[PDB]
Amino acid sequence: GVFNCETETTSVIPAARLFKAFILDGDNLFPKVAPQAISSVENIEGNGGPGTIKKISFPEGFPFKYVKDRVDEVDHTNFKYNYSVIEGGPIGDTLEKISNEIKIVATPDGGSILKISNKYHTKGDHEVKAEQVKASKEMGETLLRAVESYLLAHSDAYN
Amino acid sequence: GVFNCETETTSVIPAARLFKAFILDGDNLFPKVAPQAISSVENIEGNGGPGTIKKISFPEGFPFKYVKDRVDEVDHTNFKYNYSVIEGGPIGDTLEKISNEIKIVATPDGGSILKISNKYHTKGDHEVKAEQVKASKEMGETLLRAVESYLLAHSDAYN
Repeated sequence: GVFNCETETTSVIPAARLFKAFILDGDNLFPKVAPQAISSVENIEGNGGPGTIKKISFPEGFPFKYVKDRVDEVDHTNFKYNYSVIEGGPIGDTLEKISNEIKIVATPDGGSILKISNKYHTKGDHEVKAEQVKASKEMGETLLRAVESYLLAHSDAYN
Repeated sequence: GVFNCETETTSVIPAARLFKAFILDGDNLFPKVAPQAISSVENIEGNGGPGTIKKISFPEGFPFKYVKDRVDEVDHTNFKYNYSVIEGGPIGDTLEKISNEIKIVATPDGGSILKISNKYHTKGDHEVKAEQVKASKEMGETLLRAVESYLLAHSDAYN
């Protein structure tokens, strides 16, 4: 089966700056601002460009040890990041892939919204494990607020 | 905000027949085959086509007493049914409307798949209540299963 979840999350950070921090410098910023949630991010294969395989490791005690993501597209004009979750994390049993899109959209007040899509490919009639979707929502919200807080404390970062 | 959920549900019933029974005659069938889920369905306006407002009443002890749904489109050839939840049920507090799109498609084995999209309009930063998503999905499954069982017991119905 295929299950698709599209969400919107508000940020007080301007879209261009948040895109630079959260997407373009995520590999460096995530372990820095949320070290208790992200142990490391490393390139397994490639540069950061389309096709690149990246391994994200999590601290001991978390439900998963690591995940491997494949970078699919990075659109700097439209602040859009497409990637696939292809190994580790929730991949296994009846889940083969998660195809993700993150689009950071400016709002009239000068902040932004993260428009996020998660497309799950499950085996046949099986449904997405609801508590993985929930945990995924929580991990992403934690990273976002940690990035926000860092940016608000460091006005010179990602100008 | 806007939240969108897209699911796929397998049915053993051929697409044309499932559309006839589950969509086109649901008002009649649901209270008869699933009285534990649906108490009644009544047209407040129209007779089932676009613009029709229907009141769906639930059994005693359900979280909600009723919902009002507006029929948006009904495609008899492509087996599409679009409708919106506009009053009662989860509508209130931070949720204004749920816009639903159902598409029934044939599968090679002679059965069908229901492709279902639910778009929630929430107030500002507020999230869609996860328990409403579970409840909506569980309701759909229950009704589909009741209609399936009825159709398999009555081979002359909607054929």
